[PDB]
Amino acid sequence: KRTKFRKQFRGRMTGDAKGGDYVAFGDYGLIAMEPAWIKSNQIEACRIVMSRHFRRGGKIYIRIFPDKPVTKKPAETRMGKGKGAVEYWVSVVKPGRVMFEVAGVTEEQAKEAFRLAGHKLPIQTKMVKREVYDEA
Amino acid sequence: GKQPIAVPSGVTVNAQDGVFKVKGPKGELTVPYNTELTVRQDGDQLLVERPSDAQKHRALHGLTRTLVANAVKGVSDGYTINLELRGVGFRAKLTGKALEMNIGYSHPVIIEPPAGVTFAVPEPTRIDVSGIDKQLVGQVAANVRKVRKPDAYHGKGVRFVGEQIALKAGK
Amino acid sequence: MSYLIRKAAGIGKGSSTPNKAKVGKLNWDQVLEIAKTKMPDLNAGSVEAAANTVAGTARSMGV
Amino acid sequence: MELTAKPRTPKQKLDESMIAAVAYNKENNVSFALDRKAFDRAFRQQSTTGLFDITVEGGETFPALVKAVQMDKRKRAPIHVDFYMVTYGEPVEVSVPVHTTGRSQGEVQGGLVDIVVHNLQIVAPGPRRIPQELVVDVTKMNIGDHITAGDIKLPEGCTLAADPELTVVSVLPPRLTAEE
RNA sequence: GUUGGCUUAGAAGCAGCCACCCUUCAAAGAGUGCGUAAUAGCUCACUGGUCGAGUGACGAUGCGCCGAAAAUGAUCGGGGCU
RNA sequence: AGGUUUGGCACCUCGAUGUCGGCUCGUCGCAUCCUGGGGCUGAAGAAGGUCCCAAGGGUUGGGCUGUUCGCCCAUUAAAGCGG
Ligand SMILES: [Mg+2]
Ligand SMILES: [Mg+2]
Ligand SMILES: [Mg+2]
Ligand SMILES: [Mg+2]
Ligand SMILES: [Mg+2]
Ligand SMILES: [Mg+2]
Ligand SMILES: [Mg+2]
Ligand SMILES: [Mg+2]
Ligand SMILES: [Mg+2]
Ligand SMILES: [Mg+2]
Ligand SMILES: [Mg+2]
Ligand SMILES: [Mg+2]
Ligand SMILES: [Mg+2]
Ligand SMILES: [Mg+2]
Ligand SMILES: [Mg+2]
Ligand SMILES: [Mg+2]
Ligand SMILES: [Mg+2]
Repeated sequence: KRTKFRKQFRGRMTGDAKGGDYVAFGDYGLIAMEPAWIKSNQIEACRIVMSRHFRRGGKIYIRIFPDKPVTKKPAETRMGKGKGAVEYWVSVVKPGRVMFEVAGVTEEQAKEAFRLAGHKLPIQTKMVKREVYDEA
Repeated sequence: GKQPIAVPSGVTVNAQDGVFKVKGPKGELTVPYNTELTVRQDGDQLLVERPSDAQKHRALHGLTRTLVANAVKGVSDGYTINLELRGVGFRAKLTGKALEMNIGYSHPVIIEPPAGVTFAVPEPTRIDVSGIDKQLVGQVAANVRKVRKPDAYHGKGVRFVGEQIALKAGK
Repeated sequence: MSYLIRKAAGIGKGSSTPNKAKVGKLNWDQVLEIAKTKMPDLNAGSVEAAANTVAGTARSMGV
Repeated sequence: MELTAKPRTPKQKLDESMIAAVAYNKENNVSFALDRKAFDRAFRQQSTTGLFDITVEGGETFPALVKAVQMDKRKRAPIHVDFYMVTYGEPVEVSVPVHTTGRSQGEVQGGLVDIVVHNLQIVAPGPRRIPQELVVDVTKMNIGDHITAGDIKLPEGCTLAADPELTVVSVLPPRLTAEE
């Protein structure tokens, strides 16, 4: 979620997913197909959603995380400066990036627990399995 | 689908164009069938081939045979359905060929049967629909069924023979 | 069954969470005394097919 | 398993299912075009855990082990597939998955067996006999137990690639909470 | 075994948190849905029979379907187009 | 989604496009207040709830306030929402 001290501001641009893998930290994982921002909530609700459908088990891994601060109209117009320091925090994700990963649950077990968290997400997604093994 | 058609010795079918007719002991019944489809008598028992394996085809294959099959059992044994009245003091009579029904309705409801169909009420609460055409007989007994549809609570109304009905039991 | 087990084994309730907090176990003696009324009951071949039969349950009960 | 044509021409590839690749022993390397269909039907059976034979058009059979594979993001299918060679009994260290056989009595205790790391690099000797898997018995460990890399069985003198004390399998405790 | 143990006014496959072994067997989950205040009551999982040739499950893609309510009279420019 | 709110923006209009509310006169949309046809119900009947189809017609008089609104009185099948 919202983090400790920073640079405090940003603009915006979009490429393709750089540091997201295919797999990591578990059997099954979740992958975003569309460039977008994810907020402090969303993924926070996604954790809660997924975990609710589990035993509550601590087997869930979230590779994503909010860094980028966003802003908003104090009330209205253009009068004055750029403003809105805390409105919300976002985490940019690009396609192919892996978002969440789970541990030790079965096939349908994590299929449905990803599906529940599929909603609450501004983008379409697909879960996965491991073939490419890369650790270095 | 099922290809074979069992054909009794008293029925005649002439397949030409879009006109396929059967004549037998119960009278003539003529039901139009598809031209693009191939239907003709092979030996004694009837055979309806289909032109292709295409999706829109084979859809009228499973249709056509039973339609002819219905025409076969239509001009042979005919068709009948049994209707049952349930609920307090429900009853049916007969005036001419017409069914006189009285059920829980201020002004009694009656039905004039279309030709080829005939009503039978051998018992006061037992109604039988008799006829050749398997289509019309359906909507005939579905009309009789209209008058009172059995309620979700006491199941009062017109039903089919021994058909079983679930009950809500509100109070 | 365990009404004939808990009492004779000296247990008040049983295993609430048998995998985590353990209750206890017992001697092999409990197989015989429950096997007298279970001859016509338990479906088995004749003679000794009922030996390992009567109690497998204490092992699955958590006691 | 097999390939015929292997040109420098790029657009002859995706007209059929084929992956742009290479192979090298350091004595030489060369153009590659490999059928994708039977490849991921093959690699699936093998990975880095073992080598398979290659037959190029022109009657040349050189046995090789899969090394690194560059995957396309936004899709499943791979775009690259690097290959390496075999010189017995020296050849390069091989990544070995941790398969965790038997049910621990600590998973029965309300915990979960979790493998911190898989595909251990190790090495040696024969790349005929390569350790296509790694068997690790977990029945001994229960809760809080961290099995390290010095406890892992590797026959025929295969030296550990990483630190001996590095944690591979650790069973994680049951979910706990106290304060409101 | 059987209403597996815990808990509840009781909860016996099915409020529910823990677990999910054994016996018989051509074979039947301490069990999927319906049901009761609780077991009963009805099908599935699986076995055997009867009948014929395929049939069932995940994803990829082309083109479509629903999702698709705003104010004077409508329409792709129109006629009209499979 | 809509384009009725407060806004953003500054595009036509400062050699002038008269601003709130009422009264008069209408007409239109349907995201339907009533009435008409339906499905579900924790629908026995009666009386309702929710969703669906439906814009033909209809939708009261008063007290306080410039008010629109809103609150109250007495009613009603109903005392619709906007343009
Ligand atoms: Mg840009
Ligand atoms: Mg990197
Ligand atoms: Mg129950
Ligand atoms: Mg409750
Ligand atoms: Mg369970
Ligand atoms: Mg039963
Ligand atoms: Mg049966
Ligand atoms: Mg405006
Ligand atoms: Mg400007
Ligand atoms: Mg002027
Ligand atoms: Mg003027
Ligand atoms: Mg409407
Ligand atoms: Mg109504
Ligand atoms: Mg329903
Ligand atoms: Mg009513
Ligand atoms: Mg509504
Ligand atoms: Mg108006």
